[PDB]
Amino acid sequence: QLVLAAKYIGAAIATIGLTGAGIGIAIVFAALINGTSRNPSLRNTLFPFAILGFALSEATGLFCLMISFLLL
Amino acid sequence: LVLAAKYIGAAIATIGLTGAGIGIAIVFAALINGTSRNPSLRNTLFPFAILGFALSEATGLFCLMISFLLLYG
Amino acid sequence: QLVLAAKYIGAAIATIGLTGAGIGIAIVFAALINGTSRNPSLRNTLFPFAILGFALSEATGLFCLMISFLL
Amino acid sequence: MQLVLAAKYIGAAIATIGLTGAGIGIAIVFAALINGTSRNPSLRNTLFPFAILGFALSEATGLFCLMISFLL
Amino acid sequence: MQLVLAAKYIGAAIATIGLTGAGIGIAIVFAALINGTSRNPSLRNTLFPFAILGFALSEATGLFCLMISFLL
Amino acid sequence: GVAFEPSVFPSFSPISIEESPKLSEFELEEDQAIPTSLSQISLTNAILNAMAEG
Amino acid sequence: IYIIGISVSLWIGLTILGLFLNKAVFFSLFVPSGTPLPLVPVLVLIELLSYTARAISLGLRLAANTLSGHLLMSILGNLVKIFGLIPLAGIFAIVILEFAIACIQAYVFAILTSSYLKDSIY
Amino acid sequence: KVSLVAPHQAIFTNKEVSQVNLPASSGEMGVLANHVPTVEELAPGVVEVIESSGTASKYFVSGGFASILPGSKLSISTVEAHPLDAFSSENIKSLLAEAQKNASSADETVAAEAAIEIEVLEALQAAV
Amino acid sequence: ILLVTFLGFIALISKTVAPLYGEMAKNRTDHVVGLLNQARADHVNAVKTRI
Repeated sequence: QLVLAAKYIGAAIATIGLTGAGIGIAIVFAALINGTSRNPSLRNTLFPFAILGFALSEATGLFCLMISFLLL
Repeated sequence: LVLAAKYIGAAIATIGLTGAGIGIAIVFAALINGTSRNPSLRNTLFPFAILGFALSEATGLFCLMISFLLLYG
Repeated sequence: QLVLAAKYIGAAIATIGLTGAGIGIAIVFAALINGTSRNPSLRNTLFPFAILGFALSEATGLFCLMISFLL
Repeated sequence: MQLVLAAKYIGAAIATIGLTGAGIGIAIVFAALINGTSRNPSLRNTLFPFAILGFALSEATGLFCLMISFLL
Repeated sequence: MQLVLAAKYIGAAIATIGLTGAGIGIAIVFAALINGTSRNPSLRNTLFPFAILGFALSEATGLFCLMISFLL
Repeated sequence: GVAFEPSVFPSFSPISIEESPKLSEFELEEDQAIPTSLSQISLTNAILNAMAEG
Repeated sequence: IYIIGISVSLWIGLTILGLFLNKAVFFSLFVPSGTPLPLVPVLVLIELLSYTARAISLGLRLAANTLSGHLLMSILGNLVKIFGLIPLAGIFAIVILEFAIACIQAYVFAILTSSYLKDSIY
Repeated sequence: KVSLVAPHQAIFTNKEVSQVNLPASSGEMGVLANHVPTVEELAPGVVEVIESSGTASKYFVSGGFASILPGSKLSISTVEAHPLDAFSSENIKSLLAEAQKNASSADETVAAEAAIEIEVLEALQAAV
Repeated sequence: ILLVTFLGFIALISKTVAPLYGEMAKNRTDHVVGLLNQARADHVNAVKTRI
């Protein structure tokens, strides 16, 4: 009754954190695409910071999704 | 009423993930654009990115502890 | 059971203020990292304003977290 | 009074959502002052009076929202 | 009354969400005045008169929204 | 105003004007030609000064 | 430590408001700046009102720092029940940030009192 | 303190100025006292340097580079610097009509040079 | 956390001991170099005045 109905709401409001993880991959890609045309950060250099920075920003979406799947 | 409120405590508290997710991309955008201006590569800008990311990620770790404590304790 | 149910939700809705404190710590560090490469704000100078400016933005998240953990 | 006690705990949670404007307001004035002090000119005057007075005005919204939350 | 007392606490908490616009408004005018004064030479005049008059207009939204919260 | 001496003046190219130490201290637009335009303008300015002094 | 921090911070906030009122008895000259309208009297959220908000930052920082350090009891039961070496690195970073926060909080309190002393003599 | 020196004569030379509303590459900017170091290029506009009071000289500059040093020194280095009274209104209309007819009528650099000359002649005629 | 705090503070105290001794060369040890330079300049001025 009360415990069964609260399980569906535990995964709905917890999915609101996808706006930060979704826009984080685009903010790091916008600075890397505009900065690569300034010559000549291509191989490594700027590619290492963009690959490592995208994994740290994507950790918020994976951690928030674990609490939604555990209650649904 | 006590068991139904515990499940909603771990969902509404996850709204703070937008600040922690966008904070890691805001610090990485300024470091990637500043490194291409010659020549903040070794240390300098690279060392401040590791220490600067810990301050922005502290809000996400502290907010996640209050949501996980309501479902286990 | 009405008083115990409102105590669990008091610490969840109050955690929405972490978006301003989380993005505020990165906004002050983004301007200091881009300005240090213009020569030559390194030792002190810009280091004192970044350390003191980060404490003012972190005061909003520290005061809001005390009211949620007091339930 | 079960209805009066339930509304007291909810009053301190929804009122704490205003910390996003006060937290980001102190960082917006510090970001523009740090990027302007590196060139023309110093940082002990001129912009020093505006940063101290500007931070106190933006922090007034956080004190008013926290007073109504602790009194309910 | 139980229903009248429960709506009074929720009205003061929902009205406090408007502090994000008033808090960020005082910082937006202070960020442009700190960076604009470094380009010479509007410091004690010109830009000083618009910063005092502009901050009073943005602060009117916070005072009007806080009056309905304390009266409910 | 009686004697002279043979001097020399160097001219930087487009690849050496943008690779300076404090070249990013001024507000230069990265979209338009700023490195190639300032390098080619120094050759015509130095040629006029050398021809007038010569 | 929590009750002693709020009581000691309240005495320091009242001394800042009393010192500014005593020095204004021989100079006064208001405290705000002139403009083209007359709505500076309603915005009295500073000076006297700013002392209560500045003194509350010391008590709020002590409650948030104590709540982070007291959270090790809930994490110790899960690590003694992935590898448990992740809790040692996170506790060391939180202890270093809590100890360094005392120097930033003390410098912010001294910077707020310096603006009140310079404005009272001008 | 201005150093508006051209490639034939010196206008400001010594530091004895205050304001300088010279047209740069972006917009109609104006140097005040100790401005920031902005070494941007100059376009063909009106370089009116306000000397203390209202003693501004409308110098019709044809473009150059307005270099701003860090020690409150504005070196507006342009190619030409003529006053507003040194341009007759009768001869100014003949140059704008010939540049408009020659534009978009040939090839090579004939159409490119005529398009840039029509924009500089229209801005100088409206500021007379 | 008590054993991890003692091990971390021991490494930070070792690096701070070399930093405190190095920073004192521009204040504590610099006073001996400044007094020796002032005494050498005063001895040359006293020998020139006596000559």
